[PDB]
Amino acid sequence: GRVRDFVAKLANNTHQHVFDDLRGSVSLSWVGDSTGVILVLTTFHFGQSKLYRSEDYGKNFKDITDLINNTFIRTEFGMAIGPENSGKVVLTAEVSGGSRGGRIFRSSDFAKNFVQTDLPFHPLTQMMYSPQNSDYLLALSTENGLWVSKNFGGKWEEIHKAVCLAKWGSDNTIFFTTYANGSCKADLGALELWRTSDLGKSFKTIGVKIYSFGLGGRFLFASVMADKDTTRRIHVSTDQGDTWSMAQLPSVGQEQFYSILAANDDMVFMHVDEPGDTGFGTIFTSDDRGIVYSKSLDRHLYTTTGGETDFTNVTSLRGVYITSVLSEDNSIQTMITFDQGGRWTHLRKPENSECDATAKNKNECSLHIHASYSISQKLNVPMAPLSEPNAVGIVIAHGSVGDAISVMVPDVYISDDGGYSWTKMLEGPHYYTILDSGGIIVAIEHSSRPINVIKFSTDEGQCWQTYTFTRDPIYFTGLASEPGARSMNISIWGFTESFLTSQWVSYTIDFKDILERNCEEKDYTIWLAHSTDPEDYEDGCILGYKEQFLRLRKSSVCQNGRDYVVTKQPSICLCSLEDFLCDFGYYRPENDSKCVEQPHLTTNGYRKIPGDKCQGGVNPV
Amino acid sequence: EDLLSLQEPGSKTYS
Ligand SMILES: *[C@@H]1O[C@H](CO)[C@@H](O[C@@H]2O[C@H](CO)[C@@H](O)[C@H](O)[C@H]2NC(C)=O)[C@H](O)[C@H]1NC(C)=O
Ligand SMILES: *[C@@H]1O[C@H](CO)[C@@H](O[C@@H]2O[C@H](CO)[C@@H](O)[C@H](O)[C@H]2NC(C)=O)[C@H](O)[C@H]1NC(C)=O
Ligand SMILES: *[C@@H]1O[C@H](CO)[C@@H](O)[C@H](O)[C@H]1NC(C)=O
Repeated sequence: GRVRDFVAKLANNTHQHVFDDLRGSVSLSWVGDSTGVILVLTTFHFGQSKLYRSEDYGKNFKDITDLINNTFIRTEFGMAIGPENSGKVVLTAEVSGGSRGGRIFRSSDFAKNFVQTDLPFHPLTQMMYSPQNSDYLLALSTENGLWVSKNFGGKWEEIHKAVCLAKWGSDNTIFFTTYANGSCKADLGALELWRTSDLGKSFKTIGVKIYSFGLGGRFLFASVMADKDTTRRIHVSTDQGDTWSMAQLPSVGQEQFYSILAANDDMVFMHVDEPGDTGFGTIFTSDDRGIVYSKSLDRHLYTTTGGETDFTNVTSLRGVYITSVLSEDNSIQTMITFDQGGRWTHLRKPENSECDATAKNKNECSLHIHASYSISQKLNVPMAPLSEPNAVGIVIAHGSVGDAISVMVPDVYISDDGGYSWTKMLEGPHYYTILDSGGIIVAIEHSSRPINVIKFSTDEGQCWQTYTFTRDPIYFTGLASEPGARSMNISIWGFTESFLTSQWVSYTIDFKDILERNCEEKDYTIWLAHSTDPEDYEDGCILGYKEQFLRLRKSSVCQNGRDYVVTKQPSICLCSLEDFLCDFGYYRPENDSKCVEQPHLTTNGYRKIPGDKCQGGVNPV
Repeated sequence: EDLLSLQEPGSKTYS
């Protein structure tokens, strides 16, 4: 199954741009959505920078380096793109040794024109925008001062002098911590937490003896040292710190740490490292209040305090997560949960693959997925798992079949129903991407030699076709596309083979003439999610309700468009004893589902799991 | 240290 006469259609829609400059490093930023503005910041070493801007989704670039008047730019901070569609860009330059303060070039019209200003300080961290109003900024100077600007960098005012860390809250509220004696390092565990809703006109103290703090959605977390030991607990507040309540989590020591893996408006995933350097921890899941925590998974993988973990939220399907556990022999394995952490199991084996050497039972093995950790160990894993919210039930990732993550060269596997079933898509490492909300997928081979071919499929990784886009192969470096997976333009970077003097290059391909027609009512089928056993009266009812999507058929070759929005039709299910969790003074006996009592606020009975929308039936207070 | 806040992505970089 293949379409014909696509070679000419793709040939007409191909644009090459070559950058004449020394090969240093590159940085790519997208300014807004639906504008097609791309800013490329080239740097080389001494100090020298070049700035390019494209207003056509990357088909053509212009040299606007003279706007910033040929001044070296600090790439450590990076470009500070404004939130949403505001087109605010701020750059930080390098100043001489006798400078009073730093210097920034600021634009508010999608980088059409830049304005130069001199700061009264030396910013030591990237500028931060207020989510509710982009005109506000804050930064920390080298002397740990806190400077806040209310007119987009025109003027700044110092509102404190010993700030360790700061960050915008909600509704233009600022939370920051301060120290008194010594630096912020030697004074750890004896800090204070401050809040100010008037942009530093009136302050307030909301905590003491703090060890760290952070924002996890509609929660405020602060790790407080114990009064007489080195053990530190977790305190959580949801009133902007007005009132705090102790969380029901173990008190870790000084050699351990916490870590938020994913924080919604209702649930939060917490990781608690076990004592010792064994290299694993545990996962707890909270309730709607963010106070009561129940154990979810054990022997979770976490390299170190600054290390990496394989936890992954599958955005395509509701309540699906994937993570790596640690076995008894230190052999990593992959687990998946569909109940938002209720149960974990192995990934289903592909129905048409053979187990590798890692599997002792040649008729019994499972699929395992490479992730951040595998990339850390320097394996052949060009990319991590990919998934888009607007492409329903699609997941792509490298993996191997067996009883443990192997070290051989991995293949690529794809699932088109959320993760229940998989199948081998390509052989060998690749760089993959999704365009037009799952309309067309593209892939580039991962090789050590120049490549001049790109593959693409229109039936969700079923039929693949090869297009030769360049006559001169280039060393591939990466793919770029508009965030959100709703465009049809794809940019292919790299650098030419020129041995005497190499150069950068980019090829942009537009698939407007491949998807000639626009999808209609007929080009859609009704699909039920989480369906396992049709016999069930409430088949595929997760967290109390079902959902019936309308998904584009694989055979249908058509364009969803930029205005496509997924369709759904939820229906609730009767409640049961499995929709509730335990309260402070109760626990689940083993081999049963009831919540009995264990051998200040008070609780009576059970609690309804966050995200659950069932109604009717069993209701144990 | 404790990672109590989600770290959003950065910027695409090459070399
Ligand atoms: C896992 O990812 C999914 C998909 O991005 C998240 O679902 C979204 O959650 C936000 C925040 O509450 C909602 O505004 C969206 O409507 C959700 N989109 C859906 C369900 O398609 C989900 O929150 C993430 N999970 C966690 C625990 O962070
Ligand atoms: C891919 O890039 C092209 C330009 O190369 C985008 O074209 C824009 O299309 C919109 C919607 O019709 C027009 O209003 C704009 O004027 C076009 N831009 C230009 C510079 O002319 C195209 O939209 C991109 N792909 C998708 C799927 O939108
Ligand atoms: C541009 O930079 C040069 C560097 O020598 C400086 O002399 C000049 O004043 C700058 N121009 C403007 C308009 O700021």
